[PDB]
Amino acid sequence: ENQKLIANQFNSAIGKIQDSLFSTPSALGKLQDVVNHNAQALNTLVKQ
Amino acid sequence: TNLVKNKCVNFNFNGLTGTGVLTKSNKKFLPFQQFGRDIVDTTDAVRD
Repeated sequence: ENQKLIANQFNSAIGKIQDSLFSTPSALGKLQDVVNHNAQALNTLVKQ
Repeated sequence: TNLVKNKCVNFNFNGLTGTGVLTKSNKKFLPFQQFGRDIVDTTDAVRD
């Protein structure tokens, strides 16, 4: 009975998901931290 | 000794020894500085 309302809410939430990631740079901090840790370990090893 | 480029050779540029391939660079050095280093402090460019 509320199929259209639920569909509109889902579409709006999916649209806002892109805004919460394109505007917030710290949202993907985990993968970036992993990459930075690996790169920093390699840099420390090569600087030793 | 004559200069050889694009070939793995043992080079000695005024006491700086090593092995590597010499190629033409687009780096604009300053007259007082002779050789260049990257972030990991490895020699990546030299002057003749």
